[PDB]
Amino acid sequence: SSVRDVKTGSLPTNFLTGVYRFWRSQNPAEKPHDPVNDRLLPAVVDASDKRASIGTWATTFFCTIISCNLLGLMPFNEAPTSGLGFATGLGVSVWATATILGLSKTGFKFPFIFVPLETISYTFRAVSLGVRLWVNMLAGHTLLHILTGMALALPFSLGFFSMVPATFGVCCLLSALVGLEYLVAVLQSGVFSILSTVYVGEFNHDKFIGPAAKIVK
Amino acid sequence: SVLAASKMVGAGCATIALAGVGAGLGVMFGSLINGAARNPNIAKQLVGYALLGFALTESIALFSLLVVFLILFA
Amino acid sequence: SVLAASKMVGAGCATIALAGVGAGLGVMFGSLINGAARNPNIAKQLVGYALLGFALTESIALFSLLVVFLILFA
Amino acid sequence: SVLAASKMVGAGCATIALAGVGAGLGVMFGSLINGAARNPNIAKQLVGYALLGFALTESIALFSLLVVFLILFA
Amino acid sequence: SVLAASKMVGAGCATIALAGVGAGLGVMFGSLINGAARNPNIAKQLVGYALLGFALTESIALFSLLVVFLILFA
Amino acid sequence: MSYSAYFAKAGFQFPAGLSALVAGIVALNVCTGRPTKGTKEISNAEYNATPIGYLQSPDQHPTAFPKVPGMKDVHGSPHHH
Amino acid sequence: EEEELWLLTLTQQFKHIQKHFGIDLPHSVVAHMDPLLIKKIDWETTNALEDF
Amino acid sequence: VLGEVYLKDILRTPPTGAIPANVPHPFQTSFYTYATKKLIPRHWYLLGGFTFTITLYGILDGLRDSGKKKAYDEAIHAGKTPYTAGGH
Amino acid sequence: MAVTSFLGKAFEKYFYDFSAYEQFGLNRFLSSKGQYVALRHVGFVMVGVNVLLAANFPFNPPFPTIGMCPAGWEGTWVCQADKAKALEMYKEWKKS
Amino acid sequence: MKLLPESLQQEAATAAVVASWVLWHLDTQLLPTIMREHKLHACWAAAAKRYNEKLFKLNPSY
Amino acid sequence: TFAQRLNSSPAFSSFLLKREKAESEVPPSELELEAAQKAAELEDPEVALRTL
Amino acid sequence: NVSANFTKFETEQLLQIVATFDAFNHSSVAFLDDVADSITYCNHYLAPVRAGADELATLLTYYAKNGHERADLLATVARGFSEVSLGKLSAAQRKDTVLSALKAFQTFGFYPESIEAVIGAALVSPAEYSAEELKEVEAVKVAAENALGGEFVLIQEG
Amino acid sequence: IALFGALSWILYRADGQSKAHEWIVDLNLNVLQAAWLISFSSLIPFRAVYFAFRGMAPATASTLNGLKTFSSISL
Ligand SMILES: [Zn+2]
Repeated sequence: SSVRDVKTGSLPTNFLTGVYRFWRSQNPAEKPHDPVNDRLLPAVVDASDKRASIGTWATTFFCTIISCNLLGLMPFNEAPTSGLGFATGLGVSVWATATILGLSKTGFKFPFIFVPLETISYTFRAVSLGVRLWVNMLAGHTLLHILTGMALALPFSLGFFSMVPATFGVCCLLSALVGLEYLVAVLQSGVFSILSTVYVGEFNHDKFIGPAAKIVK
Repeated sequence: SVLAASKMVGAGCATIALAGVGAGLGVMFGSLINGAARNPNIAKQLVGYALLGFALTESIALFSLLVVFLILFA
Repeated sequence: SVLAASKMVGAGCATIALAGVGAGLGVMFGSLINGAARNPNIAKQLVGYALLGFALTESIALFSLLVVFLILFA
Repeated sequence: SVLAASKMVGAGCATIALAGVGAGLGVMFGSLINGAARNPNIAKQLVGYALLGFALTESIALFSLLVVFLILFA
Repeated sequence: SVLAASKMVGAGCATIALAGVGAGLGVMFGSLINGAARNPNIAKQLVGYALLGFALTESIALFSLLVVFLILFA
Repeated sequence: MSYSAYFAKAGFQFPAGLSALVAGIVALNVCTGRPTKGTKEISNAEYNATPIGYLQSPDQHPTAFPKVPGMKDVHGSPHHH
Repeated sequence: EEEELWLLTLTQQFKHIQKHFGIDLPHSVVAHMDPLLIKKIDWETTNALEDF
Repeated sequence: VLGEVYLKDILRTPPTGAIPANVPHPFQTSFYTYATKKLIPRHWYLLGGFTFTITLYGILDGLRDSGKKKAYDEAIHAGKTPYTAGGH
Repeated sequence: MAVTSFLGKAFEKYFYDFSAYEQFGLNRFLSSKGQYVALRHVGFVMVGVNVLLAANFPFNPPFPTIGMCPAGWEGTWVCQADKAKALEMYKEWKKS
Repeated sequence: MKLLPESLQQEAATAAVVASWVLWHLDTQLLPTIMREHKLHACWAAAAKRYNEKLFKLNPSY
Repeated sequence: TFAQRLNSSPAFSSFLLKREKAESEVPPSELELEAAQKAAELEDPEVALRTL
Repeated sequence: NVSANFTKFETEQLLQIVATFDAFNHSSVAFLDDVADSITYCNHYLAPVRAGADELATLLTYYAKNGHERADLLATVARGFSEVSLGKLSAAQRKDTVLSALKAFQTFGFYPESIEAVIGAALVSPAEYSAEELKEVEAVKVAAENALGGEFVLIQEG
Repeated sequence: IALFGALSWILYRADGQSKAHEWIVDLNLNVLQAAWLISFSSLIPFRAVYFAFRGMAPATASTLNGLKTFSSISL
């Protein structure tokens, strides 16, 4: 019942402010025809009410996927996103959120060969958004497994501290691939949330109510 | 068995298609660099277009990968 | 059986064609970036053209994928 | 056995796809050189874009490599 | 044996991928020449970018070569 | 003078609803509705008739640092089907 | 000295905020000094207008 | 003159005796207020999407279990053991 | 000695003031500090791989070996591609 | 290699529970704090001119 | 100054920023420094009374 | 209690309180001043937008029947009247809301821009109104035309 | 509770990693990840990162500009 006290200007607050304002800037509000004043203010507030919370949703998915992606790069830990059902459940949930928003715009029930083709490529967003995250989190990890297996195979057979140039090269390649995994982790969380914004923002368009009567001049 | 053996062969021939997918993706990112160097005042917008194209072209990649799973575990 | 085994091999050789489809799609999206950088005042229109071409080129992709299903489950 | 033998064949046909991945990566780095020579005052930024594209295109590479491990040890 | 024989076949099909790697590397070095001829006052910097891209594209080459060793001696 | 000592007074604190997140993940892990990853529900007559070593099966007891890959800690039941 | 308390309270409060904001100012001191501004910002957050 | 009573709850100076407790937001006070005022009317699309994925993955788990049951019954009817032997 | 305060101050003076790049005089051999960070990274990886292999070296590798063998084992459990064969040979080796 | 989980629905529900907790903690704990700290600065920056002009008009000291 | 107040903030008492200084990122301008000096001269209220 | 703690009350609560204080006649000068101060200065300026036009009309006729005139509260509560807020009302409810709001605005002589949303809500559907009510709506329209310095136009879809 | 649960989790995860099939592979993956944690401690310019994060939020990117003295002078 007692909330904690927060310091203004904290680094998590600043980072999260920048992240939220980045994801909010993905789907900006449309500039109305009229000059925005107290006459147009309830129409602007209503237009914000019709818009989905894509800033909050994209910030949620970005934080929850960059955390699970950077979990795989911590020692003794694995990424939850490297599991299939987790990452693909996030992707199918984003596609279902965009679909449910678009169905709520059109009246809650679902709409020659063009209709099957575009429906297949739309339904493939459900697979694609989660699977492109899951196999990317499986990517550097399974390559890392096999490569550190051979990196173990060299000094297990040539001696513990002998032939250091060959194992030096293989460990340099291993270090470069864990750094690439860091880049791919941050970048896959970013790509997921960029795509969530462009998928949900397809159905984020409602018409401005505006003034139905004015006093001109 | 002949079936699981041909499943491995068909999986390799299935994931052949990632070559042209990666080639088109590299062409698109090179044109992203060229467009950002030609006119950087819209470069952020261009990056958005690039990522848009990236996701769409990687759909083809997952299409090929789907076929690999349909050969490997289906 | 020899039939289902060759079905897996023919499915992999069938989805080979997604390589050139993804390569052409990457070329088209790179030219989208180049056209948006050359003249951004019609860039939204160019994006529409790109998506038009995207859908049409992905028709070829689904053509290849149709053949995969015609080998796998037909 | 026929199974492990076809695993080797499918692994080689699987890692065929690194050709087009390396070709697109070389195209992207050549366009990095062209963009840095055209306008060097943003060249550091262009290098960042290049590395961004590099990581994304190498995702396709690891995709193909994943399939190799799925044929070799799975 | 059938296993070591298919190991040789899979090793050859594995090192097929050096073709596209060398093609992208040649494209990148040709664009290095074009960028050095267009603006030589940053040419040394461009050479550094080229070598950067070279190492990164080579990584794909060693990826393919890794698979060859995983077929030949693993 | 600053508010630095006032913020140094407050210790480490978890996020505000972390107990709900832990109690959601744990409740998803323990309310599976199915046996526990290599076990099987048996009759009570079998469970009381069976000794402790025959109930254990060697795949669910792998060796901590196995000198050969596949070493198991228990040998399971000597009775084989 | 007819309205000196209001003007000097405005000066004192904004001077303390500007001295400490973004460095070490607690949110409790902010909500104590200006409770109505915090009430209005909380109304904005409550009514899904946080990006207004 | 303007006394304290004109700025009693409107404007306060920096505290001199003790730092007060932080004023809670209504969402921090109550989960019911957050649920009825923001979580349902703004995030019911996400909630329905998570519901759809949990339902669909339960359907896929049912399909996987029915396939395992069909293979188990086909192994039992053919006089084969349904699984192969363990390593130990 | 408070258990965590002394640990914090000792780790602070190890983290900041202690530098093996300066105390061992590695500016003579190495161009940069960042080159030292890269070499120390790969050296930490190599030292970790070697001590994890030295902590238990007589074991049969789960990772696939490149046709090779450790020292003089040659045909023992350590150089057996068949793992069931390696387990049963490990029991005879352990008999001694 | 592990590909398929023991339960797809349990893992998807784990993803839903984690993302719903992150959504609640963002909307309830992080965004009110962020909006207080942001909107104090934003309201003062947006109101500096009008506030100083109105206070300059109301001030009888000059 | 602003960098001096940042140096006394809790975030520069954190472990990764114990040896860093806020003046190293953005140095204080001389108007800021002479204003800090002039404000230090005026923290005595009697001196401010006599000066004014 | 409302006069002692007027800064703590919300517009969402004060509209419900003022509706009860309007239902039976009960008012003070200090109560009206504190409710007006609380809605205008102690609450968010977009709180009448989230209110519903019937509650704002009830508060307007409360201040009109008591004769207490606050131009700042009039601007704040006038901001809540809209095509959105009147569109949320049913037609029989919108008739009473529009008539009472126009009567309060004509009593005070205050004609903001947002009165275009109220008068328009009468003139888009003039069939439900009587001839007397249409006459009083036309009188408010002429007065608001003179105060805002222009002519009232009905705007179609475009 | 945090550090006891973190050490509990690390010991539980290391025990599960050792019982795995390619256990030594996992135990050297831990070394590979701890190496990059150590290199992040060396390479990252933490003061520049702090001041770059201060520029992401508009509340800390600028000085709070509000009430001026000349408007609020009392005499
Ligand atoms: Zn692992």
